Amino acid sequence: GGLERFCSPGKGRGLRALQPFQVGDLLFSCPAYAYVLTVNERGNHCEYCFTRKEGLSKCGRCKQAFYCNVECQKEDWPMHKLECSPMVVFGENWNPSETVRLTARILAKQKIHPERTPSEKLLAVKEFESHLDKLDNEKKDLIQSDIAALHHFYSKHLGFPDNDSLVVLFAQVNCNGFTIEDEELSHLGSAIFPDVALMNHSCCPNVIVTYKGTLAEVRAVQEIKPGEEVFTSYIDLLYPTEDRNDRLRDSYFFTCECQECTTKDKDKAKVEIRKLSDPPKAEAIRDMVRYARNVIEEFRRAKHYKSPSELLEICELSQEKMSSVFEDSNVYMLHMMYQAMGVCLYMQDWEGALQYGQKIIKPYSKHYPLYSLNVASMWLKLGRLYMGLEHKAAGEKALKKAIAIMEVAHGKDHPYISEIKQEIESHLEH
Ligand SMILES: Nc1ncnc2c1ncn2[C@@H]1O[C@H](CSCC[C@H](N)C(=O)O)[C@@H](O)[C@H]1O
Ligand SMILES: [Zn+2]
Ligand SMILES: [Zn+2]
Ligand SMILES: [Zn+2]
Repeated sequence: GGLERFCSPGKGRGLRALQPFQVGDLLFSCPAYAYVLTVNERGNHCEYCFTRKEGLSKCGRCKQAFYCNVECQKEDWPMHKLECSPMVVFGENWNPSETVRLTARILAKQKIHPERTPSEKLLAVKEFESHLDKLDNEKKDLIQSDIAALHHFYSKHLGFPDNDSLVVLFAQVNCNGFTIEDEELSHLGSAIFPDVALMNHSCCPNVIVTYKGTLAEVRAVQEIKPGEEVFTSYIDLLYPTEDRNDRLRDSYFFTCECQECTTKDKDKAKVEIRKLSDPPKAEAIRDMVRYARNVIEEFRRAKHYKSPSELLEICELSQEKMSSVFEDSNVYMLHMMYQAMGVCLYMQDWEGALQYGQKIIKPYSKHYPLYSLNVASMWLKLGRLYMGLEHKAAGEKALKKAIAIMEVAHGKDHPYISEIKQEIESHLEH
């Protein structure tokens, strides 16, 4: 559109604006080059168009793929053929990672479509940065076993290029891949959007990437002047600059140097220390931060095998131990609270979930930017929890605060905004 590919010094390739864009303006949308629905969302969402419905039909062989109707099934078949039969043959042992699943889809799409797609207008998949020189042995070994898994499960319908070519491609996916989220930032699947991948990172982004099914769309969250580069955020903005740049060095191989990262303006309020008699020493804070970043990692591993009680305990005991130094507005406090809310939501313990939600909504607003999907998503969860617990007045308020951010982020007309407005109306009469 009114945009340009250029060389951003120290940032590689980037997107710059040829015209002014106001807050909420659509920069462009980009269709998905390749995409997959997560194993867990099978049945809830159409495998093809990513539409959440309760009346889906399944395949007459695998029974593991679900579609709106015949039309969605035929259109998805070239991609689904890759698994339908292997899911029957390997049955119990069918466990390729979502990266493998996605990479398969890319390789299939390259074979049936060697020419530049309408998804690669400025950046091509084959032009993706790979950072092969910066990868340690661990990552190279992960990639290697990804290749074997792909050979294992996908040999019956795909023809593989040489090993060294797949190494490049897998590195490209880990560096340019997108995850698709729904309203409540729930993980729907993985996808490639080559044109959106062109945008660089700021922890002060001027755009937001949103989704309308399998279509990605990019809207301005700040006034963009002609000549300015267009930035999204690759990461969750809640965390301190060090926690942020730790993730950026490890997954994308750079240190961010935007205004936020250079001045650390919001770092103090994020790691809020309890103001009290005998102010905790720099050593006791350094210890608790390490404990926090540590227990977060512990929890991430635990939530894949531990029971809800065990996970609730982790959240409770860590909250307790951190309480001695950290306020409730502290980011590491919010995290464990947010996790505990996840486990309450799993256990149909709606009242519990709501309490955690109330205790984390305000600090969220202070820590995130004004237009932030995390905030809107939290508002939405609160709105539906309130609304289901007979709190219609607080529910509507929370739902309207969601719409306020989403109108700018998703666009006034987004099917998500229709749903929310419809959830509001379902409780009133006029
Ligand atoms: N704020 C930033 N500072 C430096 N490099 C960045 C950056 N944001 C993104 N990058 C670089 O861009 C990659 C993400 S893909 C973005 C397109 C990329 N600039 C390209 O030339 O193809 C990252 O791996 C990183 O190397
Ligand atoms: Zn469909
Ligand atoms: Zn099938
Ligand atoms: Zn930054």
